Amino acid sequence: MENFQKVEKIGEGTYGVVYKARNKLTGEVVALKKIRTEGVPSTAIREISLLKELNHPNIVKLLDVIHTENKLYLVFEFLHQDLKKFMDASALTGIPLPLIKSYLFQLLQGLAFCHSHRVLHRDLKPQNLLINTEGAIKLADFGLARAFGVPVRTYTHEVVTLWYRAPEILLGCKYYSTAVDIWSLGCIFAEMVTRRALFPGDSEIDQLFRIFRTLGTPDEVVWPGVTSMPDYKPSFPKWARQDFSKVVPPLDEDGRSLLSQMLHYDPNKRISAKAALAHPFFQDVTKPVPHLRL
Ligand SMILES: NC(=O)c1cc([N+](=O)[O-])c(N2CCOCC2)cc1NCc1cnc(N)nc1
Repeated sequence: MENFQKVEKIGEGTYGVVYKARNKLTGEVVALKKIRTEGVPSTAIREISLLKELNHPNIVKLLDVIHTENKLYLVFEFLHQDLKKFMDASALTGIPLPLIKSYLFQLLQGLAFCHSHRVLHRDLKPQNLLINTEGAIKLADFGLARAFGVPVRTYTHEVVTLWYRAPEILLGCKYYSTAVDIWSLGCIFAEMVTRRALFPGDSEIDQLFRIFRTLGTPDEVVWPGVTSMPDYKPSFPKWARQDFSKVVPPLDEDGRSLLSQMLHYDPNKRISAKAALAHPFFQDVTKPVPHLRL
């Protein structure tokens, strides 16, 4: 804009370009997101504005919402790195378990907070989990999906990833629950441990079938109501469930136990963020600092 000197393009967001910028008047450095098209839904602005009050140490702070000139800009707290990039950079040796645990623990605290205020993310992924040199990790873009919806392609035509999508969404459920975020976080947890995406689908059916091939094709015993879902087909192949010891080796039993609860098929059975914070996996949790080269 005019009150902000663009320092650099941080990246291409799912809704528009994102710039690192300096507030010319207060000198603060922030992240500036330009969102998408003929006027901007007034319903969206009321909803987004509401998010300015959703403040927590593990949630990227929304500093301002600007509509003027009939364009939509969101100003956010700035963090130097995202988890996707950090994982790529840690691929050779992997992120130390104490750091994975600390990150998961903080992420769950952030989810527990938003969920307690009835705000869902809906599109969690490594790219929107931001980290700093102090060992903190924060969730970015909470609540935006509800306001703008999640597109197939971003403004740049890039394909939005389906890797972290909960199965109830893939099966066509119209109503999402907080459980969809726990699923996504479980997939990210598995990816930090193994250094390979858990379910890297490249289409909705491929994503769904990758889940089925690992966790078993769901049925009425494990997921009451599943055969009645909108996109469920009796013709889906029936795959047997695999053992977790084979899915996220060499994670220990506390870790495997927690992950299994975060990946339950039935959204109602899936562990809540609050209950996950009490899981024995976090008994020895600590707050290490990452080796961050900026
Ligand atoms: N709020 C923020 O500070 C922030 C926002 C977004 N965003 O609004 O999307 C973002 N993206 C994540 C990857 O997709 C591109 C944009 C990254 C951010 N920060 C970490 C970071 C800073 N610089 C560089 N080069 N890479 C990462």
